[PDB]
Parts: sequence; C-alpha cells; structure tokens
Amino acid sequence: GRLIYTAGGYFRQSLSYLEAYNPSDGTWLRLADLQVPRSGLAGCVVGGLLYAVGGRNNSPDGNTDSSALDCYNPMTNQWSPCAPMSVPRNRIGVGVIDGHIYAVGGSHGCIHHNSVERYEPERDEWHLVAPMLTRRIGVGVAVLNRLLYAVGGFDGTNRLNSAECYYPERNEWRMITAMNTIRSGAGVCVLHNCIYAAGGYDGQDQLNSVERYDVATATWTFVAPMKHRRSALGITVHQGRIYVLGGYDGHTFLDSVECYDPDTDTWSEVTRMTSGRSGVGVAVTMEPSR
Ligand SMILES: [Cl-]
Repeated sequence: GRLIYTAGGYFRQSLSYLEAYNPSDGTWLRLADLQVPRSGLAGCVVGGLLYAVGGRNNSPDGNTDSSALDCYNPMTNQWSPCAPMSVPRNRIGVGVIDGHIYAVGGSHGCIHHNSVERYEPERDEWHLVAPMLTRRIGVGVAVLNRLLYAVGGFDGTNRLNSAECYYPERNEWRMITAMNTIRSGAGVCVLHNCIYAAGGYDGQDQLNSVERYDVATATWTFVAPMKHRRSALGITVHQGRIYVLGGYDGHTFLDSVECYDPDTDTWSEVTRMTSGRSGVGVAVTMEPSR
C-alpha cells in the first residue's frame, strides 16, 4: 500500500511536518519531523526512499535558503542527510530520470537560477548539467519519456508561460510550445503520458485553471479547473489520479486537498490537511512499517 507524503511547507513560518495521507481510509499519519523547517522545497521518491530537496528556512530567528538534500526511509521512520546541492534553491522543481534526481532553478537570495544539477543516489554525489535557457523560480518539473520538462516560473522580472525540455543524452535544453497561461508556483506532474500544469500565480491572480501537454501533438489543452484557486500547491499522482495539496489563494493558506479523475475530467475535494500550508514537497511511496 502506498501513501501520499507531504513534507515541510509554510504557515507564518516554515514547517517541519512530515505527514502521510491514506486515500483509502482517509487518515493522516504524523511521521518524523524534518531536521530543519523548510518551505518551497520539492519531494520525490527513488528506490522507495522519500527525498526532500532545497527550500528555505523561514524562522523568527532568521531566514536562509537551503541547498540541503535529505532522505526519509518509511521502513525506519528516520530522516538522514545526503550531500547538498552546489547552491541553495528556494522554490525549486525536481524530476527523476533513470534513478537520478534533477534539481532545477529556484532562488538563492536575489539570485534566480537557470542552473540545473543531477544527484546520483548510488554515489551520493551532485554534478552540474547544462543550464536552462531561462532563469526560473517557482518552476514546475515533470519527466516524460526520460526527458525533463521545466514549466513556467518567475525569472525575477516576468512570470512565465514558456516551457523547455532537457535532453540528457545531448546535455541540451530546447524550448517547446508555451502554455496557454502564465504560471509561477503551479503544480506540474505527469499522468497517462501527459504533463499537467495546475494552478499557480500569474502576477495578478492565483489560478484555478489546469492544462495538459500532449507530446504527440505538441499542444497544451485546458481541462476542468480546480474548485479552489491556489499558488504554491503541492501535487502528485496516486493510482492514476492527480492530488493537489494546500497552497495560497491571496487570502489564506489552504488545507484543501483536491483530486482529479482523468476518466471523468472532474475535480473532487477529498480531505483536509491537519493545518493549512503552502510550498510543501509531496511524493508517493510505501506506507511506513509499524
Ligand atoms: Cl514536490
């Protein structure tokens, strides 16, 4: 059985929570805290292990962006550190190809990264790869056919509808068709061989619209919108459905969790997080050992 894990986040300060939602019995399981409260991080899973990448520690004692990589083992309910990235990356995006973690974009202070680096778990080593054509913070990242896509974001001046595609074999980025909508802080994921971009912020409004990229047609198409507009949401796929968690709607830090069914093209609100928050890292892996 697999659960939806949400790590970190922001509500008045960065958070250390690790909680796991069971879509069947509806429970939230409170697990070992992050070593450091972090928001604006990303989550992913390699070899059953949950990784928390980047982010920022906003605390009443001071604020710092994070280069950290940390690993959670559900079999032991323990976190352990990994080697850090070359630079701190707040509002990062990540994707997994061939068992390697790609860290994309994000910010360090006023620096908006176009740089990208790759983590090899079997060596605990990071290595820089070719930088993106665009500086992107609040970038959404997805992997399709072992190509890495970076979608949207904020370049420090403009928010973006552009998307680009990384070919690992060429070590080269190439622009693709832009989204219909400018989005920073959207949730981006892959489902049934399409890239979905949900929500985000366009510099005026937080968004509820959702669009889907078909690589065969190189076209973005709108699908059903979410019930609640939200930026800095967490997103993941569990058993063929998309789940979006939390975020910010210009007024409150949401605890709403919505679920997209592709067969019916409908969003449903399925649970609430134990407290509202934005900027979480989210991923799916085996339930913890009791
Ligand atoms: Cl994430």
